Amino acid sequence: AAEYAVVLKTLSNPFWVDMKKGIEDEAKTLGVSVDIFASPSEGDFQSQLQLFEDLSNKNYKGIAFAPLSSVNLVMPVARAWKKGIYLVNLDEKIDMDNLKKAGGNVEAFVTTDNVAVGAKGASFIIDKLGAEGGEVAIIEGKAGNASGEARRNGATEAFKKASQIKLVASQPADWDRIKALDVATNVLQRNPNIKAIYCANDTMAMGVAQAVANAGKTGKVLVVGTDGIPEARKMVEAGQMTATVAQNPADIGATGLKLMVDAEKSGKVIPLDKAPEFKLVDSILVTQ
Ligand SMILES: OC[C@H]1O[C@@H](O)[C@H](O)[C@H](O)[C@@H]1O
Ligand SMILES: [Zn+2]
Repeated sequence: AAEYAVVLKTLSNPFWVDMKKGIEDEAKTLGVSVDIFASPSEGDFQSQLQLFEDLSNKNYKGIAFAPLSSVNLVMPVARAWKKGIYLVNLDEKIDMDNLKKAGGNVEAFVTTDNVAVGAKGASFIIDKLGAEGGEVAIIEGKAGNASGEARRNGATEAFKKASQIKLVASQPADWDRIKALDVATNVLQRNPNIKAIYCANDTMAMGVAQAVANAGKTGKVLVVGTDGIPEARKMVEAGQMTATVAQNPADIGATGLKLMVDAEKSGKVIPLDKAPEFKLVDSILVTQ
């Protein structure tokens, strides 16, 4: 096997496509051989565990990964840490209590500050709704995923500080476009006076926009996404989405690879009771 392996969520989402490119570019800068893989879809928890196990069973020196769920890679990651594989968690926080209970750790975790992402999206909505405020909803990612949970907490905490805002719904749409359209339809049905919906990612935000359109409410219901994927940036320019909190997956990926290579130079994996190296990549609100 090459020196390093990378496990991304799914290349069917531009966020992960850009993270692969960032890693590829960084690999050339560092001089390292990297094999980059991804599961076929967001719901492939089991096959991602198998993918991780297959790479962990090869002799890569390090494996950088973004788990599809907080817990689906706890067991294989613990196993890999025990084998002395230098592990870096990209983007989506593996459940660290669960991992410590399974006897492993990760050298580092590189991600966006996801609480700030949800606070930016909510703060923008609050601003746009102005003095009168109104009812708002959050369309979360997969419940329990650290990335979505942080965005949810950041947005919820911001909305709770603004009394003119009424959070009427907070539901998971599992990073899925179809599911988000369905969840937004139901939310719009139950609370037809809703004025804005923060979505924990662009894949979901796009489907939420279609629900809003079906309801004859485009522009009357703000829709804010997260990631800054190409189609969502286009929708934001065209008024189909109000805004998106853009991330820089290329730098998450490059920075994670660099942390992994750096860790390998130490010659031992991180101790179980040492906090992983932590690095945050900025986000930025993208509006019309
Ligand atoms: O794969 C779904 C999503 O996972 C999150 O952890 C990433 O930060 C991006 O929001 C991505 O779109
Ligand atoms: Zn080899």
